[PDB]
Formats: sequence, C-alpha cells, structure tokens
Amino acid sequence: ALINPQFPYAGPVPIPGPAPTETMPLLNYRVEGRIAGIQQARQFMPFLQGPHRAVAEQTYHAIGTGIQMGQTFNQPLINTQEG
Amino acid sequence: DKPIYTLQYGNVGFVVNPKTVNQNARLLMGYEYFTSRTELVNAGTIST
Repeated sequence: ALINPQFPYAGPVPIPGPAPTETMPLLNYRVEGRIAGIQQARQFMPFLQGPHRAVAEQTYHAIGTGIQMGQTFNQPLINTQEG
Repeated sequence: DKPIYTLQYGNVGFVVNPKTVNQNARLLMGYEYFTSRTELVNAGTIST
C-alpha cells in the first residue's frame, strides 16, 4: 500500500455503506437417516480366490507287469590258453 | 464446484429480467442437487 499526501486514502470505508440484506442465516439442518434394507449373505462372481495354473507339470500313473522268461544261444567252448 | 446452498450465504435466487413477455409466459426450472439425512445403524443380519 501507498498513501499519498495531500491526496490521502480515505481512512476507512465509512458509515455511508448500504446494508443490503439481513439474509445471513443458515438454518441448521435437522435430519434422521435410515439405510435398512435386508442384506443377504452372498454375492455371485465368476471367480474369486483362485490362483489358476499358468502351466501344469507333466503328471502320470504307473504300471508294470510280467514274468522272467527267455530263449538263449551260448558261445562255443574254446581251448584254454594259460593257467 | 460451489453448489448453491442457502444457509451458507443467505437466500439465493435465479434471475431473469425479460425484454418481452407474451401471454402465458413462464420459466420452466430444472435443478440438479444433492440432499440428505442422518444415518442410523445398519440392519440385515441373517441368523441363519
């Protein structure tokens, strides 16, 4: 702010002001609020809580069976070298 | 951003100063607003 003498800035907005209204009042709000609809315990989703496999491992079962059977052919006898 | 809300700054009014007024003239006012009420504890429990 600058004040300049001799033209000085009025020393106030004075008493000639026009009170325009008495509408100043905010009427307090008084209220009762009830949000009470029956609630049912459940919601349907496509899927909740699953941690789906991105790849599975290979998996398997097992079997064996049979017996011990055989047809054989042997090497001929040979002269013994030494000993 | 700053909803008109009397009780925050006295009564407020929407104003129209007409240049011409024909017979049966009127202003059709449309408002969009928010309004309450107090909340009481929630119901809905299902025993079984």
